[PDB]
Amino acid sequence: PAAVDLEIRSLNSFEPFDEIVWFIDALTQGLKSNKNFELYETFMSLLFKAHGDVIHANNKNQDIASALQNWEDVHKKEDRLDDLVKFCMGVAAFVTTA
Amino acid sequence: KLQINRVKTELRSALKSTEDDLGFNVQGLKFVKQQWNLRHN
Amino acid sequence: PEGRWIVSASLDSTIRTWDLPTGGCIDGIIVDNVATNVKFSPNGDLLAT
Amino acid sequence: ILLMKRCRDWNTNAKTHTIAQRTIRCILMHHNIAKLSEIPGMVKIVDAIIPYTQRHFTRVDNLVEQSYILDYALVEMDK
Amino acid sequence: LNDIDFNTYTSLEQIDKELLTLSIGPRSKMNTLLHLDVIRK
Amino acid sequence: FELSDVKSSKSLAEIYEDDYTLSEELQKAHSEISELYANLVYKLDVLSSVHFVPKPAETPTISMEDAQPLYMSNASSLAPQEI
Amino acid sequence: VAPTALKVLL
Amino acid sequence: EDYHKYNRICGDIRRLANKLSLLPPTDPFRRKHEQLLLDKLYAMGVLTTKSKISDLENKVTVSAICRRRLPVIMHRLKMAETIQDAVKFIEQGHVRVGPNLINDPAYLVTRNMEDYVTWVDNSKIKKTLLRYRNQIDDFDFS
Amino acid sequence: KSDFKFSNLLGTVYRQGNITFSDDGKQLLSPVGNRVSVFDLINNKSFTFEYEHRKNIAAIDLNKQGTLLISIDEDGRAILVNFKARNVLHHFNFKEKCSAVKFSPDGRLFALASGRFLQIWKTPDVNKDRQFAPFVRHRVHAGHFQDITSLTWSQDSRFILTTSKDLSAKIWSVDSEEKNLAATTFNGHRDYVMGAFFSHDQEKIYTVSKDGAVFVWEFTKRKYSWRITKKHFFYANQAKVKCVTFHPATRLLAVGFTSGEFRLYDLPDFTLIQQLSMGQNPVNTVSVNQTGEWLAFGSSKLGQLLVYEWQSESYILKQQGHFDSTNSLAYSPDGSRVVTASEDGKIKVWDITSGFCLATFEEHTSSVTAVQFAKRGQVMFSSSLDGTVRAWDLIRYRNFRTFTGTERIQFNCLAVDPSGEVVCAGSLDNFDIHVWSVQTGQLLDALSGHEGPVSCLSFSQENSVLASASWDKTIRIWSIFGRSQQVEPIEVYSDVLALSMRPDGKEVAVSTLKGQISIFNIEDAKQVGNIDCRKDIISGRFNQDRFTAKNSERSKFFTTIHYSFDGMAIVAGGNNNSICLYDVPNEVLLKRFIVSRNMALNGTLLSTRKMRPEVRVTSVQFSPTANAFAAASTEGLLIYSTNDTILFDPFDLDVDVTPHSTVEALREKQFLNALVMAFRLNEEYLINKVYEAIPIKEIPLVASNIPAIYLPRILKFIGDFAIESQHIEFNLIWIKALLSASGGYINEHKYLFSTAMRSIQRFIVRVAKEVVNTTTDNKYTYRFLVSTDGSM
Repeated sequence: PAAVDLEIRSLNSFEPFDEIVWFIDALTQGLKSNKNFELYETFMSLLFKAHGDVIHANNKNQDIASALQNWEDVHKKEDRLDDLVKFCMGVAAFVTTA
Repeated sequence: KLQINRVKTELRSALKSTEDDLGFNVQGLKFVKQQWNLRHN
Repeated sequence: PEGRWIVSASLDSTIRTWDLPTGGCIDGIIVDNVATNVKFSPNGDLLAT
Repeated sequence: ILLMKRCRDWNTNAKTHTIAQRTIRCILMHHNIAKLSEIPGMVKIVDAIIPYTQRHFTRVDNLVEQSYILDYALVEMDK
Repeated sequence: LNDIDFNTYTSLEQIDKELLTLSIGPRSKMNTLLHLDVIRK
Repeated sequence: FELSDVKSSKSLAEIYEDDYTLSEELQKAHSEISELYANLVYKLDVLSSVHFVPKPAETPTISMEDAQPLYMSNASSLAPQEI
Repeated sequence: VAPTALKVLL
Repeated sequence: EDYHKYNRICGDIRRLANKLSLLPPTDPFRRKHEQLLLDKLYAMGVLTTKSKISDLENKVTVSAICRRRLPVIMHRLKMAETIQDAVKFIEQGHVRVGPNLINDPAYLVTRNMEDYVTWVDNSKIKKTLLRYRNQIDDFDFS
Repeated sequence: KSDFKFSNLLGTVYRQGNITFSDDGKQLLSPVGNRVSVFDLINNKSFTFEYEHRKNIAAIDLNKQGTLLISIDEDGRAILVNFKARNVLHHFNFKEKCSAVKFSPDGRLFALASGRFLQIWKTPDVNKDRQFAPFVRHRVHAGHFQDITSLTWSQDSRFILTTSKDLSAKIWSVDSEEKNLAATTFNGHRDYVMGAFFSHDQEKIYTVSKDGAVFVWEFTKRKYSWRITKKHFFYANQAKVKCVTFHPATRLLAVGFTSGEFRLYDLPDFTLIQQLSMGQNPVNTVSVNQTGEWLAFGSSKLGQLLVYEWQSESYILKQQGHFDSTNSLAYSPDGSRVVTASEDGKIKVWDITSGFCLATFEEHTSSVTAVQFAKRGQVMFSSSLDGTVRAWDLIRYRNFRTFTGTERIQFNCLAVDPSGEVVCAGSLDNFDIHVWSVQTGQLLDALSGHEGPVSCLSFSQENSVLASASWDKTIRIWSIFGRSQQVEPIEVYSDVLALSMRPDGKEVAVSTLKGQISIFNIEDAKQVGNIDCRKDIISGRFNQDRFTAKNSERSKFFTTIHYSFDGMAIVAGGNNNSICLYDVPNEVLLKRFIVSRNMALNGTLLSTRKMRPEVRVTSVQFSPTANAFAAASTEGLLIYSTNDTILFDPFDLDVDVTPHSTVEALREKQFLNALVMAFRLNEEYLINKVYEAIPIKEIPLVASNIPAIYLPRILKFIGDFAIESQHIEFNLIWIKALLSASGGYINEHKYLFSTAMRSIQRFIVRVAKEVVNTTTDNKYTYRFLVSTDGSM
């Protein structure tokens, strides 16, 4: 977890921001595999934590926007788990109670 | 059942809209605080 | 001891281990002298004959 | 400054936070987020807005979870 | 069928590609990584 | 309050350095007080206990035990009303 | 060998 | 008979109250700390009644601690005629204080446990009691 | 109807001996009193070996192959165990107090520091079948005139360095032919030599003394001889070196002084990498990882164990055990966490899966007598002899409330309303139950009526009735809630020591001084069953006892009892060396467990109190997962679990049912028949195969068609499997199918599925919600950044 964390912060943050673009593409590919999800989810959470301001400033840049947009398409597909988890609780909470 | 179905779907959209509103704000405000901390740290 | 195996002795001078879940003999031995008794240790690490 | 003191006050009350959440949303969508930070004292107001917003976010989400009853009634109805 | 012969079985890495699977490891790793900063402080 | 009527060992400078640099001696009594009561309570506890009672027990120091979990933050420990 | 041996700016 | 250990207790109590006498009277810790000592000695039974600090200085004595000893206390309760004899039953295991038997004579009983002392249920010593009174009930095993 | 086996010991992480790192560097082996505990650092898990010594352990060592683990007690008796399979191999008695044991890096030989003699032996071959006398002594070396402090092996398995109290370090050769190569005694130190090590090349020899002097020895011309080329001194003001370790590959020297602080040094330049203090107690033992990045330190006085990442200055592990015996224990409602209390007055919260202390609370001045959770589980309550009851919010780990009596009544027992709005405590001095309001903290009223000290309290989880028992030879049922309050007293043969409440709340069981577990019907207030206890209890004669154990009446009663959540069993413990598990409906002994086998403990087998540690169990409880039960004892929290399940317990098995046939239904796509037949065999490996082989499309069809009798089993199987399984979506799809198909049946019979539903809810709350919470947090952060206007 430490060796993960130092590397995300060590990621370079200058124009053209190529390095940030690749890493988003890396995690975008990881989501498509549908494996190791909680890990791939948390890495880019650290990415906003370490480079959110960088991303916010240059949101209009095309390369960053395209990489972020492609990630959104993959991550948008994965909201079924939210529907699934809520259902099993809501009925499980009821069935034991009433 | 059709009455129940219509109530469910519309009720979801209203609650989801509010949660989306709350979810956005907490992230944005957190960001503003975090940026200010960097400037003054 | 775990209830998964039965080891039996017969006058034909053989010892057979039977795997109960599959109901088949998994191991077989030939003893020079017929084994009149067989007992599994409470821990199961030892077998006495 | 004056508007967002009111939103902080409204956010504390669960019956009026919804108005506050929409107003604060419009501010973030229509102002320079660099700029709001340097305005003196706004962090402190922004500091008070987070905890109540999180409490409301913890709420409603629970309502959504225990809203799925409507599905369970429907599926039992289907049988 | 060797796994049957040794009355054992190993869970698959991923049952199906569309199906979700987490990392093969402890579940505290996600919690540590998200809050690693306050761990250090 | 009692005023000393004997010559002061500390010289006129020394009181100025003392002024330049609730009470250190008072808390020394506090600490030594706490030590004895641990000793008194232990022995009385030993004599009155049905069962075995064990004896109660610069450089940077490591905190072996923490009141709250490591991942937990102080800010998350405060209620919205407190903030 | 030991008998325990192996084998300013500007 | 050696009382070095109790003599240590008596003095150690005296030194503690003396050094508390040295602290400022208005210090809350001093007043707080004392009240724990007055409570502790009261709980042990060393003090028959609640007392003040100067009373702790003189009331505490070796005899008070020895009076709390289990061999002594059953003698006051008339369980045993003589102390050496009392030491025998406790070493003979016929005595229980509360739900736990005590085989050690050196144990002193606190004020609250002072009264739960009695014989163990299956003690032959207890049967001889009920047999004379002709109240021996074999169902209670005693 | 389950076999419980000892799994791990919570409450103690280090007691004494030497800590050893596993070869792979992922696992740490720690002696804990009479047993050894292994901690998996990367996976954050722990287990304790079942094998037990006669006395406390002295030294331990694991081979690089990771297959053989040798443990020697303070009497010199050795136990050799397979690390992989966790089973004892052989028992050997060296007949002498062995200070240290270390396997050769070849692994073929192992050296023993026995008094002033070094014994080198041949390691038994594990692959070979069990031998009666596998231990053959290679050689015995007799050079030192005083006991050997420690020994060090050469990297090539050809030389050994030993440091003794003769102020001398002496080197031997493992091979007789190479005796001339290394037969030198090194002298010069003014105090006891604590460590002698080889350099990576082994040209240089570093020796360290107790006084704090490090000598570098090199073979040089004055014709050539060993000489001290360099001398480094530890200038500790008064701290003395107590333990030392050196890693040749990275040249790291970790030394633990008696003052309680350790220093990291680089050799031969003697650079102080870092200095830290773990406290005022001595640093007993120090060890280094294979890679050299993890340093493990241990202090025996307070039972500390710390693993240090000196590279990044991060703490892999940092735990402290209870100084005293644990008075009480309480499981969290879901079972994810367990809270322990000690005579110190400090409470500690532990995770079951990790087996580590997450937080400690030291607000209570005196011993904490009882600990209990609310039905919600967010809040915890505890009582202490200091005269206070404290409420703890475990989500924010804060004492949000404190309750106390008017006259500082000492509290021994505590019970809490299921609604979490009323808290009741009892005392041995007042004979009265104090009642407080959780929200307000005020004393509502005091429930009077007992003549005797109140020994225990318990609220019904459902009916919310309060049952109180005393040494008054009676039990009283209080209907506190309602417009009118009623009390129903039931008299009993003897003083009540423990009381447990059935989860249904219709019955109450109590332990009496006679050794009787009597069960009473609460609504009817009449007895329904009784169990005898006196004979089953095992009590060992104390060394100071002048009597036979059979005549002894010291402890033939249970001081603590608890039901099983299924409700057909009771676990009971007391001031004895036995835990008995009883079956309530038939009133028979399912099994008995020996708590301890340490000969040091008193019960295992005029001013001075003859006082020594005794074996006793303070409290017991069933895990809400219904797979384990924990018992608080002097050593710590003993957890016995049914996880292994090596036993074959078929249900409704027939001749046609066979593991081959179950697979045949699978290859024939008859999923329902395969799943049913697998459950009938009740083989986990077979069940897991069928469970994961069912396609997602066919799950709803199978779920709707599962027979009711197998339903409680499969829901349990999903819950415990899912908590560590990686297939969340597959598992959730199953639970959705079962719940939607049989939801009505579960509601009709809540108690039958109570444990199964709880295990399911734990999996959904503790891991499933955490995953989505990160997922939804990520979504909102994205929407802010992209929609939002960029900074100027």
